[PDB]
Amino acid sequence: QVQLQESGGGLVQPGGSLRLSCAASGFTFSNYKMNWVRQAPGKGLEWVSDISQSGASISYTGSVKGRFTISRDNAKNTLYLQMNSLKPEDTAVYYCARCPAPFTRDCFDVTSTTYAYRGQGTQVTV
Amino acid sequence: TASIAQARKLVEQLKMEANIDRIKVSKAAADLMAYCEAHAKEDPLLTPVPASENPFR
Amino acid sequence: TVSLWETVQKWREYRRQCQRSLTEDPPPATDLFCNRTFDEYACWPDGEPGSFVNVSCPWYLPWASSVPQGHVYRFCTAEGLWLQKDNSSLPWRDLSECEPEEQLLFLYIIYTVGYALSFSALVIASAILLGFRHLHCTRNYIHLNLFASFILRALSVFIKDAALKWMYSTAAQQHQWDGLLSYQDSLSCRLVFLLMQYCVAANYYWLLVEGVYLYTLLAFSVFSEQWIFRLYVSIGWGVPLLFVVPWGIVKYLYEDEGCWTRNSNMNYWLIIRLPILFAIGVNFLIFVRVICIVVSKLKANLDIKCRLAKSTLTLIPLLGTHEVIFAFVMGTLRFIKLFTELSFTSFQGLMVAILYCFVNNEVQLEFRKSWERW
Amino acid sequence: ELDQLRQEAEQLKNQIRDARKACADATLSQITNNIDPVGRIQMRTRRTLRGHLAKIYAMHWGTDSRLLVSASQDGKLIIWDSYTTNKVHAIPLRSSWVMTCAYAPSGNYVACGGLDNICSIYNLKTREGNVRVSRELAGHTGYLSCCRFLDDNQIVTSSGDTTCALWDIETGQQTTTFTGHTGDVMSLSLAPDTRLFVSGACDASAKLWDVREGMCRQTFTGHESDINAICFFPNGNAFATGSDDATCRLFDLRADQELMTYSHDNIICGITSVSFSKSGRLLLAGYDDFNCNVWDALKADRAGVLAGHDNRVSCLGVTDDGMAVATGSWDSFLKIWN
Amino acid sequence: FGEGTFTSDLSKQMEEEAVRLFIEWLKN
Amino acid sequence: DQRNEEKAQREANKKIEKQLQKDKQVYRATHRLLLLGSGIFETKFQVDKVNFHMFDVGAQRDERRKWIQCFNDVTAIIFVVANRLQAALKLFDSIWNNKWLRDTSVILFLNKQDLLAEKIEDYFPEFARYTTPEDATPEPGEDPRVTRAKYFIRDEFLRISTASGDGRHYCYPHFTNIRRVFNDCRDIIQRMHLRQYELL
Repeated sequence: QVQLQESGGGLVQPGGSLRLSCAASGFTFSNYKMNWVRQAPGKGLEWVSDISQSGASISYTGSVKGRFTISRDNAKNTLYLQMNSLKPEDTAVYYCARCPAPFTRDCFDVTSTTYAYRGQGTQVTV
Repeated sequence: TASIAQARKLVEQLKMEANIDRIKVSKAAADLMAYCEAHAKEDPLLTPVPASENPFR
Repeated sequence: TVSLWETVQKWREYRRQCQRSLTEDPPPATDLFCNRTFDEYACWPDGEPGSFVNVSCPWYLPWASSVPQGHVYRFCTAEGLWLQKDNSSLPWRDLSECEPEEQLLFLYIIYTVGYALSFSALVIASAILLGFRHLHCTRNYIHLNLFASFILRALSVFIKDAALKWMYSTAAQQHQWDGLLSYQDSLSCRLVFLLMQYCVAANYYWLLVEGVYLYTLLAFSVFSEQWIFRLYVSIGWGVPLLFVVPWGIVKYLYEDEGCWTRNSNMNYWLIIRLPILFAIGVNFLIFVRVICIVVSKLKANLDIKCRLAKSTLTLIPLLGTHEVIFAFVMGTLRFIKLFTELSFTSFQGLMVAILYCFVNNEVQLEFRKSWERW
Repeated sequence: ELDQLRQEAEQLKNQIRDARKACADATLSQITNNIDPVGRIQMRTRRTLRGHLAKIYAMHWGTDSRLLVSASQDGKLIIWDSYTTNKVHAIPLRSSWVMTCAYAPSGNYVACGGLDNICSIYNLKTREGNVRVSRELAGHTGYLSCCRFLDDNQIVTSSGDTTCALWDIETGQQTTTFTGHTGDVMSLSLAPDTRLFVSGACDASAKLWDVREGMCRQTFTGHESDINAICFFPNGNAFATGSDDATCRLFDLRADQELMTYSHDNIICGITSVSFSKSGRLLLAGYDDFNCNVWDALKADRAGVLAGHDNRVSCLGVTDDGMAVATGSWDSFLKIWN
Repeated sequence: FGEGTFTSDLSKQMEEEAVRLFIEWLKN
Repeated sequence: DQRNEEKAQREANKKIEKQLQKDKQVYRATHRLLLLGSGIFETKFQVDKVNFHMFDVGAQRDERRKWIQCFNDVTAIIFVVANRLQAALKLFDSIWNNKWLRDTSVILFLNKQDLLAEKIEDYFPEFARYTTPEDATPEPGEDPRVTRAKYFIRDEFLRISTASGDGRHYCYPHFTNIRRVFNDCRDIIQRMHLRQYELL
């Protein structure tokens, strides 16, 4: 089935680098837009970044733009998020989210109710 | 604690559906192949009926 | 501008007065008189022997104003016979005293070819709109009747003009003037020159209905599409009959002498001209208001040249607004003026079938669908 | 103990996956390899029903194979006579946003539901000579996606709140609730014996439920996107699902896994509706390309295409005698193919 | 506009030539 | 006999067709509206004798990707906006770029301008090189401190709206009112009629 497993994360001092990897399986990775979403303690799920099927149309949320970098290896079926200069406000569980349908420029994937094509998440403490 | 309750529900469902008896796929597929061969004549779409007995004529 | 009906009639009396005058005995000559000759052209009395007397132009002759005092030389022999100077024919005389084209021959080509291609390209367009059931809308039904109005206008042009040519030119060559005159007073003149008038009038009122429907869509208000395709057909086809027929009654009770193409009284042409002007005056206002809307929508999407060029161009054939444009936008009678005010109207039926069919995204895409299934 | 429970849940999924892999000795395509091809299938539009105002979400054939009900978003429930194209009933709905409709397998009732979260039962055969709301079944917290009568007094409904429910129409109460899906349950199909039913949801999973006991028997996960359509094989030992990942897949209840995938490179649109032929040899599927593809169920070949709709094909059904196929579409037309 | 004038002008220029033949034959 | 009962079956169809024509009149004369911020609430109001029927979803889960396809033949979607702002930015992105919602116009109400005046620079660290576009008119008597924020939020939504030419849809940003929906639905229908005639 559609499986999304995130790796990386942990405690880091204010600043520093922390890279997230998302291993994908159960679907053709190259046909879907991939997203990064987080849920800070005491807050709801917040969208962070996305990357298109190829890697051309890359988008970020303003709060992390210029610090985070999203990249996908369509051959290796994996998603990345290079986080640089981690602020203490960046402490959250980071979820690797897949957009519901392929060949689509549309995504509805930040819902608190169980979104099937989201991963388990990895703790990131800053 | 909310996630714990859901995890117990998921794990109990997985355990009880892992103990069922599964036949070979060769046996399962041969029965679907045999069903279609025994009902081939009674299929107006597979074998078109004469226009005399077609209600949508 | 003399009509062949009146000059032919004016001739037969002239024969009747002369032959009865020739029947009456003129003053006797010296026992020999040139026999009273009533030719088809000229009727003249007895001639005394050795009389070389010129004879004036006949009164039935049309160009009497041009030559009010002119004579044709005639010789009377001493034997009481006509002069035999001519060898080929026994009677001899000299009558020259009493005696453009290529402009039409090119114009008619373009006038009739456009209607040949408007008719050709509208039966094809009218078949597609009815052939493909996905194109059945209240808007395509206004065009469906509009195409039928252009077809009936092109047909009435062929029926009338080919008739006139066969009735007059073909008869002229084969001297069938007696049969020709039988058509002039026949009811076939009245019913063919009135069908042309109605088909023309019903064309200018289906360009109005096309314009009024388009204005109703933009400035929209309460409208039962069931009960507003009944005041569109009753105006497209019914209102033109409401003044063409009363025009036909006055043209028959009064001034029914020469076929129906006289226009002798200008007040009796206003019955079929004023209502047509109303259908051309209104479509200009709708053309102004609709363009005042197309420019409004293009001053919110903000070159306004290119987008509004294609709308204004592709709206004139639909509303037939070139009638007012040609009148004022552009010695008055010239090749350039006639060549514009004909070519664009003759090919108007083609362009309407080329702009609102054969390129329409709905209509083209329907062909692409159907070909893919093929 | 979240880590341990997740650790146990990922040791049972691998145990199930290994069990399914053990039983997969020969594929379905290897066994029906030496079978005669179905050949090219030409179906023509025999009828076109032109009453609906808005787009059509659902249709359902009568058991007599002559009458069918259709649901459209203009707020209407029209019952058709497929033979004569005559409208038998036109039922106005309280809420215009209707997403499903069912026809009772006795000709007595029709059901419908949508964004109002209510399944409304309509009595057709009453002495009053009119169609009235027999019952309103409330209790779902999400829109009604599908509904199927079990008899005149039982109906099973799937909802956009990730649950399916079994109702008692006389009392208007949920006899049983079927939970376990994580996404919106988009469709359901009843087994021929009406003892089981499968449902597909917006989590790329299909679940087999026991109607009487109220519990899930098997979970089928082969798709990659939301499952929009589901239908049992006529034998009752298999079913087919259509999903947004542009594939149709055939699952076996006894083998508890996948048998065939019905896909082609030229289809990148999702399947909205699936159905089998009477013998189960053909699988008919509607797509977002405005066309319906006919598949050889035992060969995975495209036998034919139904290509007469101008908009998205939303519903699709085959009569109980197998004589015709009716498809609905967002262009507001129902077409009957034969 | 509708060129009824051409409809008359076609009639007119023709009518005169129609009259032309009648008189010319009437001469002979 | 078959003939006698087939008359009744044709009569029953004829009565339905007469009513389905009355239903068609009211359907085309009504403007449906999806108000997006029982399982659905319906609001009935009329402006200048034009009936507007506005639908607000109620007991629905936050996963809209399925039930939002029911609102593609709606006249317009009324999108109300109060990182809450980026979440509404991503949702407007989804509606605008949807396969089925690419012909549906979006009337966009940028609400909470009264609280926006009372108090954004952290969620969008691009609201420091942005200056009030003089091409648009501010409200007199109000300092440019809040109009700079009002137009910045509008330009984020207009960046999305103008990027996609795939569909026949238009965005109508506003600042918060019943007449604005009426005026914008007037423009939507005119633009749709002007496109059937190839004038637009």
